Amino acid sequence: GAMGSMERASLIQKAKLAEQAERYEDMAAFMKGAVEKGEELSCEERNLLSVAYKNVVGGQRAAWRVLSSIEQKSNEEKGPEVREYREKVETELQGVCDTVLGLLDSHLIKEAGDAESRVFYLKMKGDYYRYLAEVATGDDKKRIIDSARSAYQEAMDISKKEMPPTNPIRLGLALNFSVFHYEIANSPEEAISLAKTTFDEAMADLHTLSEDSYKDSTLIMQLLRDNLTLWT
Amino acid sequence: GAMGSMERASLIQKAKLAEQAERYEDMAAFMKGAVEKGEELSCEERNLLSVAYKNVVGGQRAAWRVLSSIEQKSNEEKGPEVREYREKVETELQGVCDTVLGLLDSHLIKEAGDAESRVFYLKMKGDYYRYLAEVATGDDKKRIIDSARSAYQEAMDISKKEMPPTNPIRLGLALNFSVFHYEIANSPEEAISLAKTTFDEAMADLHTLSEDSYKDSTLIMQLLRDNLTLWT
Amino acid sequence: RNASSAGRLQG
Amino acid sequence: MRPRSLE
Amino acid sequence: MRPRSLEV
Repeated sequence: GAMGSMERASLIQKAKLAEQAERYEDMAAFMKGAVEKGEELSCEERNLLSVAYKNVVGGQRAAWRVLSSIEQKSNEEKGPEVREYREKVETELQGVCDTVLGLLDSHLIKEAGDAESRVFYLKMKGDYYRYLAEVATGDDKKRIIDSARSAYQEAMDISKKEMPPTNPIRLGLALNFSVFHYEIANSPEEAISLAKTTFDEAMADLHTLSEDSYKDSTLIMQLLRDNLTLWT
Repeated sequence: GAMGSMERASLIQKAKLAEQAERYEDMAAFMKGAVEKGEELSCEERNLLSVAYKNVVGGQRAAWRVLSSIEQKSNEEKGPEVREYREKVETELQGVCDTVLGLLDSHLIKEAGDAESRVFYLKMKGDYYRYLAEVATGDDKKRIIDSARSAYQEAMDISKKEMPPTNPIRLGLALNFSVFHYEIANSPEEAISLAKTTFDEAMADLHTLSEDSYKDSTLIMQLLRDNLTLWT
Repeated sequence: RNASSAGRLQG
Repeated sequence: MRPRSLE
Repeated sequence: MRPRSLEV
């Protein structure tokens, strides 16, 4: 690959410079090159990978939503331009999701390693299928929804067995799986029930956490609570 | 090019869609395809072109400043990675400026057209040579500085002969030429003198302007005044 | 819209 | 400072 | 602070 001649340590250093420069496409390319060295990622490295691609895909999802809205407001009756441009953005978004899903399958998702790492990557797999599901139609969408559910469910099973209710990876997975239920799977009752259980069981354990831990967990609990506010 | 099979009007529509989606690289590529149809740009279309490329190079210049700043700290008493990544961002920035300068030289700068159009494109030629000068060194920098000065001076000569001292395109040109003198050409005296003269000749004529014209002129006069605060 | 996780969950 | 309990 | 060019 394009990063094949660069030292792993140098790719991680350049990913952090890219993040400081808000150059997220560069950050993602450096992190992909580091993953392709075939060594495990540290906790910090996983977060760099996640930040890089979340920012790339985030800009494409926001663009697709702007163009989709303009497209739907002009479908009350025109010209092909809004549809053509929305299709172009959609194909780019799909390209990024396919890149991430390929890295997860080829390099990162293993039977071994700590629960936190396994949950982190299966959650990412569910997230990137969820993004494909947002733009998919027909048979393809049904296949993608099944893939998303299967990755999220596998991560939920591990997180419930191996991590405490306030673990931020466990919380973030439950938040995202609840959004999957609500917005993709059209199961609002499952979305609400999951969010409420996650929030309540975390609330019971807060007194046990250190300063840094308390911050990380309550940030995610506030998002759970905001969705419950919106949904109920 | 890549946009050769698209209708000009479709390219302008898609540039406006890209702008709404904050996809400035796409916006620029669509406006480059429109320019390459070989028709004059309207006032609105000139501004789409300018907004697109200024957003693209603005991101690159911001990243270049972040990395150049980090490079200079580590060098004040740690590996080649900061310099290498700064050089990569530099080459990308140079590519964008060469693209804009090629479009100006090949398609947009003409003997014909109104004063406003001729000044607009020559000021843009100065601005993109100035962005090249910000990252250049040695003999290359000296050639670029001469190129920027020549473009800004031709624009200044047209604007003195063909536009009133309150004309916003004339004021914008003088503002950017003053920055060129101060930041690039190591001529702070010429910068300060040009900002004072520009401000004072506009001030004498403000009483003649409509309320819309007054708004447009005094917005740029406030920038000249902010620069004189910083420089005196 | 619905809130989902940040790119960084810890640190 | 914790999030508010559910209603 | 940095000097201001035309916002464009």
